[PDB]
Amino acid sequence: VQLQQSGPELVKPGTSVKISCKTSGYTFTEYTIHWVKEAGGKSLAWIGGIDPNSGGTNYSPNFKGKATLTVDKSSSTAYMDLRSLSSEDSAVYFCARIYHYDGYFDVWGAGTAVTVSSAKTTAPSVYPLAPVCGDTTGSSVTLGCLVKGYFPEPVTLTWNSGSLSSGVHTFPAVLQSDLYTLSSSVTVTSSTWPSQSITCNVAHPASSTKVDKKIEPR
Amino acid sequence: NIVMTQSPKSMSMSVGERVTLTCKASENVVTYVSWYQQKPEQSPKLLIYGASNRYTGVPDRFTGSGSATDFTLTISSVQAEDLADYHCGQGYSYPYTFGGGTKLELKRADAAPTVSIFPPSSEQLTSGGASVVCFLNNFYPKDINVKWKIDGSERQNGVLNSWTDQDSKDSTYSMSSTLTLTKDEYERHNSYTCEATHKTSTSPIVKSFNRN
Repeated sequence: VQLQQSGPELVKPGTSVKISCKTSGYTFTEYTIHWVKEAGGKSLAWIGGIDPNSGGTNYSPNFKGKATLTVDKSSSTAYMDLRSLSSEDSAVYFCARIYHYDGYFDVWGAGTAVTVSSAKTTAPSVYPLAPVCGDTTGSSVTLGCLVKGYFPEPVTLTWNSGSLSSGVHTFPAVLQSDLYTLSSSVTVTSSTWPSQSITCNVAHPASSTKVDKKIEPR
Repeated sequence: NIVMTQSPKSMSMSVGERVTLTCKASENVVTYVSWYQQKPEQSPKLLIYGASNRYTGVPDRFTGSGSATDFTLTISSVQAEDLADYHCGQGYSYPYTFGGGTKLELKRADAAPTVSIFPPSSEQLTSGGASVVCFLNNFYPKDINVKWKIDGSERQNGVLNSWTDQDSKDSTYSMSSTLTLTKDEYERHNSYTCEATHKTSTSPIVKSFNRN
């Protein structure tokens, strides 16, 4: 059983956005599909559910007239339209299946991040952070990658294409003056680097950016 | 609107300790209460349904109990990987509702930050900017403060800090601090220093470099 949610959205205040939840691995008409909001640094808030077989809906009173749930039976897909959007609506939206009439959410989608903002999409600059110049004498070495001046979220960082994952710390993006900055550190043994190659790989899908910066010694 | 009141708001428990979470319904919801675990950057996942039924794949250490208005989740011996936000919900009657969540932190022995400092990349300098970055890695507790110094004088403006989520294996935190200057500012001064103040030392844990 999979609930596959559509990708992240940047939308301007006052507009609407329609997000999807494509289901598979079961008979779509046999279970109600629900939607749940989670703003950053908050609890879960139920929006509503729809029975795809009957079309019957139930809404939270706080989302009456803000959310509209539909289905497309032919593509086993559920949709939620959110209207008259404001920054209060900036959140991750999960779809989730209720197990029959037993009132528990057994399968969840990965969520869809909706950002509501007037700010303009901007590509990041990606900078390799090699250690301070000169002889290092420690058993380990730490490298970094700085991803500065982008909008909206998200970006994805790895290091060598995800094959280097232990010893990595990727710091949550911080927003300042309509632009995000994010950084990542990676710590390896000193016999690994610079003798073996290490790249930062950054993608920012919103601006069609895909950059690889190899970390070179100063 | 059935209100689910969840306690505590947050807690900090050592590996091996018994953890208790409660959820109080404002009216009778019989047994239609579930608990969800939400690790950082993930969706909620079902742990307990029907008040007391462990879902498939859920380890034995999680048990739910309760009925009518009182519900409890217990982790008999908490493990490092159990850090998460935990959520209760009722699906007795519409509208369906959730408690306010419990942020479970792992308590561990104090660990000092290991600090690394990074001068601006030649790439960024070519572009007219200059960011100096300091990583403060793998410390506990989370409380930490950073001070930037340029040629011995404190610099407060242009600093952006960010903390990771607690690590699921070693239960530490890490923090990034970035001082952003103009290129002209950066090429003017020589010594750049970040100073971390943390519980593990009565003196600042420092790192610096000379541009020249």
